[PDB]
Amino acid sequence: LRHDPLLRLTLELLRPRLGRFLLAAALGVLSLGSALALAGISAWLITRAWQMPPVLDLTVAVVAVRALGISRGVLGYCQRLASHDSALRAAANARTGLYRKLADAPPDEAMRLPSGELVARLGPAVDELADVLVRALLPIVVAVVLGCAAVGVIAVISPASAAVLAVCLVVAGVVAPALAARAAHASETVAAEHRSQRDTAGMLALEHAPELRVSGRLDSVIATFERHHRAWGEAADRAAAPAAVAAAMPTAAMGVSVVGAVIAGIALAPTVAPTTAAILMLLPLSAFEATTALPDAAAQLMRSRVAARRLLELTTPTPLRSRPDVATVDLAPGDRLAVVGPSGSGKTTMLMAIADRLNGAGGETPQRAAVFAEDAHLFDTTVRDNLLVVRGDATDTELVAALDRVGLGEWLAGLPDGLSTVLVGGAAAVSAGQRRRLLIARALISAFPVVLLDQPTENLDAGDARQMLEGLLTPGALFAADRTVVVATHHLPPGFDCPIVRCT
Amino acid sequence: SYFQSNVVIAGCTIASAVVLAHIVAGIITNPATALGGETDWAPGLVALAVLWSVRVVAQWFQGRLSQRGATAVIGELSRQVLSSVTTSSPRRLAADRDSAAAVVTRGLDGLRPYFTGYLPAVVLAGILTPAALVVMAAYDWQAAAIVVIALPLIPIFMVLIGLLTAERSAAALTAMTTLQGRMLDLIAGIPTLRAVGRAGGSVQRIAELSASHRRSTMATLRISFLSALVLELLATLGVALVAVSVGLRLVFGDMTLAAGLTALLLAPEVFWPLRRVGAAFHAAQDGKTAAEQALRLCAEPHPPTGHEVVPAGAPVIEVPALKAVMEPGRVTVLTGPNGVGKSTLLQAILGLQESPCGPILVAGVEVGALDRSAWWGRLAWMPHRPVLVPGTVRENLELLGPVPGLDEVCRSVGFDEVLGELPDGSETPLGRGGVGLSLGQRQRLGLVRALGAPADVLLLDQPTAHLDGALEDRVLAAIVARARAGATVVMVGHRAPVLAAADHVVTMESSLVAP
Ligand SMILES: Nc1ncnc2c1ncn2[C@@H]1O[C@H](COP(=O)(O)OP(=O)(O)OP(=O)(O)O)[C@@H](O)[C@H]1O
Ligand SMILES: Nc1ncnc2c1ncn2[C@@H]1O[C@H](COP(=O)(O)OP(=O)(O)OP(=O)(O)O)[C@@H](O)[C@H]1O
Ligand SMILES: [Mg+2]
Ligand SMILES: [Mg+2]
Repeated sequence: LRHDPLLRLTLELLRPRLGRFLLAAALGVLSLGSALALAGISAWLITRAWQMPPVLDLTVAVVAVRALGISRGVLGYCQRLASHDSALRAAANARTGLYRKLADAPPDEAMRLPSGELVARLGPAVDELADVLVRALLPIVVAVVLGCAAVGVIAVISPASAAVLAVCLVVAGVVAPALAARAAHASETVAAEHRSQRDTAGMLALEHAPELRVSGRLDSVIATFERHHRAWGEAADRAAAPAAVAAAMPTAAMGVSVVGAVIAGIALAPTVAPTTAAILMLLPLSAFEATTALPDAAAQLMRSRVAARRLLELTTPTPLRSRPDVATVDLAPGDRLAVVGPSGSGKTTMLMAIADRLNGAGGETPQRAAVFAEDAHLFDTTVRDNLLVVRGDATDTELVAALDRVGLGEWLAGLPDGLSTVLVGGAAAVSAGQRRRLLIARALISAFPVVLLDQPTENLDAGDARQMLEGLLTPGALFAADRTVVVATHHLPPGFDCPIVRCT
Repeated sequence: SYFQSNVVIAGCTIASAVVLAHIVAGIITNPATALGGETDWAPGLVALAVLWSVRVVAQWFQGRLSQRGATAVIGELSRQVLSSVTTSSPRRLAADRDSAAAVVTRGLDGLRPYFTGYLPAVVLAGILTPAALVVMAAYDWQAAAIVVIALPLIPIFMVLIGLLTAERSAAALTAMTTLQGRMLDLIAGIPTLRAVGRAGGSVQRIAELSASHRRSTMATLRISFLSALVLELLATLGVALVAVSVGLRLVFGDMTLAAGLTALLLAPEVFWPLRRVGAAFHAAQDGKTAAEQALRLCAEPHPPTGHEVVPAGAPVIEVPALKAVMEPGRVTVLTGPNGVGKSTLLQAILGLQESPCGPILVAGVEVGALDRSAWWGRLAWMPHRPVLVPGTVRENLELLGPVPGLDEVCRSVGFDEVLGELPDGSETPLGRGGVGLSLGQRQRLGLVRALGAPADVLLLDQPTAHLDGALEDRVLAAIVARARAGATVVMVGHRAPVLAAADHVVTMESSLVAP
């Protein structure tokens, strides 16, 4: 298939390289080399060093076996290193691509999923996708190539028997993955849907513990956590069992085929051609080892198909309703605005519409306007890093001046590390008014020609709110001269100035 | 249990090796004879297959039991961590969360290899290896005495490798917690970064964190695979040593043929379980360190609370430090500068943390001795930002329990005019933190949740935020009516409409604990 959206999704985010895949396949083929060559050079006291005393033959056999073991071990180490490196690279690329997709989408789409779902989809799902890369791609390509080559080779010695051998091998290596996949898919869907509900209620308990404790609803959240953990465990066991039996059946097929091949090889096989013994030890061994490796590959196919489906449904969610259209407002380079109205009229919508009009979509790198929304994020980083999210080239003197002029000089003087205090918890490490003042300082530090503030004097002091609002709307107090300031507020003083764009 | 299944597996392996050795010896000593009755080639294969089937069945049963036990243990550990961390003071919770979250979600899941392939491997190594040595010594004691010389090396190598990987395990765990926490925080702040235009600059730091994590994982993997290769070489050399010995003693005819085959077949059985244990140790190390971190998080003492219960009716709350007495039936407004422990005072009245200013007495009995479970049943608390999880409006209205009288409370607060304007009514989907509703509407949803509830004490931390004058007046009228209904109301507003709406005003000042 080529038109599967899941396939395109895992092709972008999990971008692979052909070189590493080919190298891993070659390493597997070469690891089959020792299996080929255990008896390919010292079948008996004829092939190697013509005829030799028994003790010499024993020493040669022991040293050859040990050397082949060393070679196989080194080759396996190299192959494991390459495969796991490819998996880790793919997982890192998938995580980065997922975050970039989230950041490119409209911001309201990134807030559709809870924190627990985000954790469950940015962890185990990405791990499953990397696992599909490695484990899905290597044994399968190995099995297909080995089976096709072996069937083509054996088509010469006995095409009539070659057809039977091909039929048997295809039947085994189709029924075992079929059983594995049909057992894995249905159970793994339930397991994934339970895992991304166990941690939703279990991160809800962690971020909002005091409110749930006071409301008496934390025991329920923990109970749901336990119940979904139990359901996930049962689903995983149900996934594991039939895949186990379906993978065990190839092993019995391998044993039966090897025994029958040996028995046929003790029937006039050394005569006519002795290399027939080598071919007979090469074909079933490789083909059935690949067949035994196949069921885990099929299980990984199903598991990461589910994971990729979850990732795609995370990337593209259904949109919500659209904010109402608002009247266009003409702005002047230096104007002051006091957009007001009731508590559902659309002042924030008008601020965002004004910003969108001023920015003029993409193609305008110098961003003219920025909206400082009231619910802006306070990160779990230092105070300086929190203030530098707007302008990254601001010296500490400017930061300290802004903090002092927004009323946080005494707060900063009492910080253990000054501008380097970590602010553990984000908005939980400060107080409402202090967080509001920090957001105002963020706005002040900015270099945007137009600054659009959304309820900037909420949760502020009785003696500082009115003065701060008047200074914001004064053309020379906090923002000076060539800066346009638009403020959507609920506490405009009855006696004041500057135009009003009240809504309805 | 582990013992019975492992005994069955070890016995089956030893018997299969001995039977195979005896049949190859019989075929070698009788190349083309013995056919046509007691062939020693037809009836031995059925015994070999039966032993293989029994071993497979025992392995399946052991795996099922191990998986069930691992699931139970992981669930219990996660429950312990959640019950310990979430029931602590908010400052400690904010300090150690995003670290309990990692061990609960992605950390404790690594304990599955510990129970499902490490402990069974250790038990099998402890059972099969001495048994295989004893059987080999019984069949050919020289071979067993010769192999026992390479045995002590492998445990010493394991000791060295564990000593050298214990620290890397913890380093990887810390890197994982840091990456998960920073990624969650960055995703939480996407609207802010997009508003300021610096949205594409966070992808770079996400890339750096992912690259660091990948490098650490690759380092550990490399160490683990090198250790596995060394163990394989050790076991192979130990087997080849006795192979040489028996081959030399067989070429010159000193020993019987069947004993030689038995020794050669039983030699790899001595060393295979040790290789399996060495392979399983590295897999189980991550679960081991995650469990150690989980117990470290859980092992923390919480302040004790008594069993005192306040009498029936609306109580009296007194804070002698600020000379504040909140009488029932009256509204008390707490006001002060931005940062003088007002929300902290509310949370101390609740009992979540210690009092910033002196002791708090509720109806005489101190808060510290009150039964928190029963005390919280007489309270209705509205914090600065009410909890609004993703979902519908109806699901968010029922987040903090049920509301008896939702329609009347919505009419009184003013939330009925919010549900009416929504096209889908109380079924519109909401984003994280209330996305899909405005700030005034989120505040009114929180006020509906808080005001409408069976409670005697009301604690509100600036309830009329993001509300215009008319809505402010309506909400204050509702609060005053609730107070008139015989309840204790403690508002923390510091604005003129809020201040001129209470029968008592407390002007709590600075220099209490923190400014
Ligand atoms: N995605 C959305 N996010 C927020 N509000 C939305 C959204 N879609 C529609 N709306 C609606 O848009 C209308 C105007 O909301 P807006 O936030 O612009 O109002 P506001 O005047 O700022 O109010 P408030 O003072 O309460 O903040 C409201 O009915 C709100 O519910
Ligand atoms: N982890 C923390 N959580 C909360 N407050 C903290 C923390 N660490 C320090 N603080 C400080 O606690 C002090 C008291 O803040 P609190 O929120 O109790 O004040 P407040 O009276 O509610 O003020 P506001 O008007 O800002 O709401 C502040 O100086 C705040 O910065
Ligand atoms: Mg708004
Ligand atoms: Mg506060």
